[PDB]
Amino acid sequence: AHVQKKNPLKNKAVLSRLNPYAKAYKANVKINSEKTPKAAGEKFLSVLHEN
Amino acid sequence: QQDEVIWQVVGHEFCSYRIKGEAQNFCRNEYNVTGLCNRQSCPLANSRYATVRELYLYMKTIERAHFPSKLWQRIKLSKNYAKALEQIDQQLLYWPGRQIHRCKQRLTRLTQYL
Amino acid sequence: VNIIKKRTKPFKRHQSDRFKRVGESWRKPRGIDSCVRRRFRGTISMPKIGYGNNKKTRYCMPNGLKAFLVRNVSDVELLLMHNKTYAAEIAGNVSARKRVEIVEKARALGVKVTNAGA
Amino acid sequence: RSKPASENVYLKLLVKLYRFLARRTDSRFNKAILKRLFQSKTNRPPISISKIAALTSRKSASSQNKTTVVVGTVTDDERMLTVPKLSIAALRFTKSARARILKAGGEVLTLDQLALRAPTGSNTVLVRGKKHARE
Amino acid sequence: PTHVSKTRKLRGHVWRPTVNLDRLWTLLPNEARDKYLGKNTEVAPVINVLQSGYGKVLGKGRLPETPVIVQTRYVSRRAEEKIKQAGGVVELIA
Amino acid sequence: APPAKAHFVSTENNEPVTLHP
Amino acid sequence: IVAAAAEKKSARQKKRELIAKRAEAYEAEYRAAEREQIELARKARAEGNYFVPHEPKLIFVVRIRGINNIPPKARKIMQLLRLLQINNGIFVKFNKAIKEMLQVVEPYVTYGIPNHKTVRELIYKRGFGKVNKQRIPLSDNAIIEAALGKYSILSVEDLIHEIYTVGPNFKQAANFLWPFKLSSPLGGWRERKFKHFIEGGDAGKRDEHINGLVQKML
RNA sequence: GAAGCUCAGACGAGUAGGCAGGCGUGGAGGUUUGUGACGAAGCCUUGGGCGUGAGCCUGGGUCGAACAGCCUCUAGU
RNA sequence: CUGCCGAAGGCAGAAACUCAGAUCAGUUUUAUGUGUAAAAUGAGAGUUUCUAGUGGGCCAUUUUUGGUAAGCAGAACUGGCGAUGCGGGAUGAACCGAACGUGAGGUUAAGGUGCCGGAAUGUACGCUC
RNA sequence: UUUCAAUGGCCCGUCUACACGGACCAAGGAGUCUAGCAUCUAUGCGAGUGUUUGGGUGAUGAAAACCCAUCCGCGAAAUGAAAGUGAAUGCAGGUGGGAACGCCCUGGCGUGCACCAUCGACCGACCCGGAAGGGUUUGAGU
Repeated sequence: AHVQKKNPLKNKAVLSRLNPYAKAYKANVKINSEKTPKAAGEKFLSVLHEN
Repeated sequence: QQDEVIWQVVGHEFCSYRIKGEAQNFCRNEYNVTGLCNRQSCPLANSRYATVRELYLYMKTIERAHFPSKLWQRIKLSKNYAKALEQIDQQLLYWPGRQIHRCKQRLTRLTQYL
Repeated sequence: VNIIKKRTKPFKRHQSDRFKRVGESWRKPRGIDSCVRRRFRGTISMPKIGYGNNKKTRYCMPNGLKAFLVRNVSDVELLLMHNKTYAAEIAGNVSARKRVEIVEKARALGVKVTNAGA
Repeated sequence: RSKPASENVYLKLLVKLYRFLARRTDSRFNKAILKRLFQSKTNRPPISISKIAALTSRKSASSQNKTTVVVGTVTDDERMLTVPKLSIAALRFTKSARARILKAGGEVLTLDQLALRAPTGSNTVLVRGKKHARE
Repeated sequence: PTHVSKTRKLRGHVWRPTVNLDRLWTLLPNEARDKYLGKNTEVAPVINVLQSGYGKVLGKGRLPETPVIVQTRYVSRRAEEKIKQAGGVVELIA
Repeated sequence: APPAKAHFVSTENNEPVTLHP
Repeated sequence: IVAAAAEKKSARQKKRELIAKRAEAYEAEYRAAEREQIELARKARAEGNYFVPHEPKLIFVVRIRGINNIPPKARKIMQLLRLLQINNGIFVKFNKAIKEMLQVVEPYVTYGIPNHKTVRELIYKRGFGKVNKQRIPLSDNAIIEAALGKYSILSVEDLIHEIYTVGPNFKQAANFLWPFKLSSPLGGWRERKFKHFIEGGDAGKRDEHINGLVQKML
C-alpha cells in the first residue's frame, strides 16, 4: 500500500480523495461588486500626512 | 523417529542429495517434487508424496513405511504427454493439491526432453 | 527487469601498480594517516557495502541465468527444473568424452551452456 | 534474543511450538514460556519436588488438579518420605523424581503435553526454581 | 581448535562427616523403608551411620513417628530426644 | 502567558506625538 | 457478505459528508475571521482610532545552520524542538515560554507566522505522520482517523484547522506530525545567511515574511 | 531451507576498544553411482563470467598423474 | 575480507528485572533569593552487577589579579582539534560553510561571475590618479 | 587492453614535522603448547557427580572400543584463636510488592513463583545467668 506518494496539489484525483470538499469550493467570490465605500477618518489623514 | 526430527537431522544439512554452492542448494532425490530443500517437498522428511522420473511415477503411504522394499509403488505411463497430465492430476485430486502444478510441470519438461 | 552493475572497475590494492611484491588483490589499508584510509581526493575507492548490486539480479550473468558448475550428467539433470534461471557451466577438468556427452545432454534438456563450444 | 544458544533439535522443536503459540494467542503465559525457553541453564535453576509439593499445598493451598509448570529440571528431594498426588509438566525430569512421582501419586508431562492439555495456561501454576545459589 | 580462535581474525591487525536426621531414613534401602516405615512392628529398624561413612549425627529435620535405633559415635544434644520423642533410642556404637 | 489579545487603543484622549531621535 | 459490504459503504459515506461539512465550516470560519479583521481595521481608521490585531498563536520555525559548531545549549534547545537538520520546519504553539526559548537559538533558526496557504501547502505536500514511531505520509484520511481519532480529528482539513487555529489538541496534532524536511530554497538565500533578518541576514524572527521563504523551500 | 517468507520506517565518518558473518591453505572422518592419460595438479594468458570484498569459476596454450565440491574435525594456516 | 556499536584528556557495551510512568532533560517559563521549589517542549524511562581502551595536550572564547618602553605570566568555563573526509579562503593543523554508503535529477551554504575558472566586461549612485 | 584529452592525485610502514626502514623478486617468517584460577556458553546426570590409578573382555589390527570394582576428589553444614559445639518454634514463620494463572461482571477479586524490600525463630562465636530465660553484637550461616 502506498508505493508512491502522489501530491494532491498536482494530481487532481488525490486531492479529490483526501478532500471531499474540493468539488464545490468556489474560491473567487464577489464581495466588492462596485459599490465601494471610501472610509478613512480625516484625523487619520491629518496624522498620516503630518510632518 | 518422526517426520520433523528426520527433517532437522537430514533435511536441513545432512543428505546425499544436497548440493550447496555460493548461496543455494539443490535436491538430487529421486523422490522430490521440486528439486529444492523444503518441508513441502522432501519425502524422506515428511509423509506420503509422489514423484515422476524417466515415465514412471512413485507413490507412498504411511502404514507400510517401515518396509523399504514395498514402500515405493511404481505406475508406468507410455501413452501421451497430454494423457499423462490426466493420470497425474487425477491421482493427485484426492491428494494434497499443492504440488500438483510442480509435478505436472515436471511431466511437461521431461516430455519436452523426449 | 534488466541487469544493472553499480561498478565495473575492480578494486586494486594501493601501490600494487608500483610494486610487484604487492598483489592486485584488495587489502584494507591500516596506517592511521594513510591517504587511502582517510579517503582524500583522487584516490582509489574502497570496497563499500553501498557498492552492492540489486538482489534480484545479484550473481546473475548478463543473460539473467546464474551459472551452476556441472561435472557429470547427473549435475546436468539437476538443472531440468531450473533451466529458466540457471545455466550449466562445464568444469575445466572434465574430459572431452564427458564434455560432448554432457553438452548434448544439456542441449536435449534445453539448458544453456556458457562454455559449450569448447 | 530470538533463538536459543543450544543446538538441541528437541529444544528447537519446543521453541518452534511455543513461538507459534505466543504469536498467535493472547497468552502472556505462552510468552513467558518462550522467554524461559530462551534463558540459559544459569537462568533456569532446577526446582525440587519438595518445593513443588510445598507450593501446591501452601497455606490456603487449593492445589486441586492445577498443573505445575517449570521450564527446567524437576530434581528429587529424598528428605521427605512421602510424595503427594502431583502433576508437573517440565522440560526434564530426573529418573528419581520421575519414578517417585509415577509410583506414588500422579503424572509427569513434557511441555508438549502441557500444550495439549492447557495450551493457554488455564489452571496452571508457573513455578520457578531458586536463583543465585552461587558456589 | 585453533581455527575458531581470535588470531585467525587478528591476521592483518598486528575425620568426622555428619548427617542430619532428615537423611537418616535415606540411608536404609528401599526395602527397609517399605517394610518398616509407616507401620507398627515390635522389632525396630537400626541405622548404622558409621557403616555409611558418618561420624556424628546432627539435628536438622523432623522424623516420622516410626521408632528407629541410631548407631553412631557422637550424637547431637536435642537430636537425642528427637529420637526419644520419635519413639526410638540412640544406641552408641564404639 | 498567552499572546496579547486584540483590543482598542483610543487616541482622541492622547493623540500620537511625533518622536525624533 | 453483501450486508457487511453495504454497511461498510454506508458508514464510510456518512463519514464523507461529515468531512465535507466540517471542511466547509472551517473554510467559512477562515473567511469570516479575515472579514472581521478587515472590518475592525476599517472602522478604526474611519473613527480615527487604532486597532491592534490578535497576536498569532502559531509560529513556524526553520533551522538554517548545520549540525557543526553549535553550542550545547542551542543544540539541546533544537533537540527539544526536533530541528535535527538544516531546512527542517516545525509548527510550534507560540506562547510566553516559547519566546525566550527561541531567543537563544535565534542565530540558528528563522521563524514567522504562517498563513492559511502555507499551512495547507506544507501538510498536503510535506506532510508525513508519525505512526508507530515511523514516518508515514498522509496519503489518506484512514491514517489520520486511526491515529488522531480520540481528539476528533478525522481528515487532513481537520488537522489543518487544529494546526492553523491552534486548537485544544494542538500539542497532540503537532506531535503526530513528523518535522517537515524542506528542500534548499529555490533562488537561494540572501547575500549573508547568518546575520539577523533585520540586518539584511536570514536568521531571527521575520514575521509575515516566512511565507515567502516557505514557497521557495517547497 | 520457520535457519524461511512478507510489509514498513529510520539510519550510514571512524582511531583505542567490543561484537558478528564470511574468503583462502596443509591434514583427518563421512559423503558426492565425484573429476582424470580422450590429460589430474601446477604454470602462462591483450579471452569470458561472478562476488562490495577476501576470492571463485572458465576459454586458449603448456604440461604430465593425481585431484576436488558438500558436513564435520584439526593446525607448524 | 566485510558489516555493526564506538570512546576516553570515573566512560561504551552486555546480561537480570522493575513502572505504560509525571520517569528524566547540557532547555525555557512561574514562584521564592546562579540555589531551590512547583508550567512549556522533547523523550519510554530506568535501576544493582562486570569489563575492554583512556586519564594526555594544541588552538581560540569570556570572566581578573600581578605586571613593562615592549610583549607576558597564573586561574575558571566554553568549545574545535584530536577518531573527520568534503566546498571555499591562490596553496595550509587550528578562518568561513558543511559531518561522509553506491548513483540520477533539482536546489543551495561559504565564496564568487574580466581571462586562467563554472558563473553579468550586469544595473544604480558616489569616491580615488 | 593500450593510448590520448580535461580534471584530480605529495612515498608506503614505524615513531614521537623530522628521523628510521625500504634497489628488485621468489620461498620461509612472528600471541603457540601446557599447568592452575575466573566469567560466560553448551552437553550429561542431579543430592549427588567423576570409567580410563586398576582389572576383564576385545582378534582383524587390539595404543581404539566395550564392561566391571573399592578407595578417593568436589558437594551435601557452618562457626570458633582453639577445645569444640555444630540449624525449619509459629503450613520449613509472617508482611508488602511481585510473573503467570483462575474467578467473575476496564476493573475488582483471589493467587502468589523467582526475586526484592521488611520480619521472627534456630545454629554457633560474645556477654549475663546457673538447661530455661535475657541481649537487638556478630557469620557472603539453617
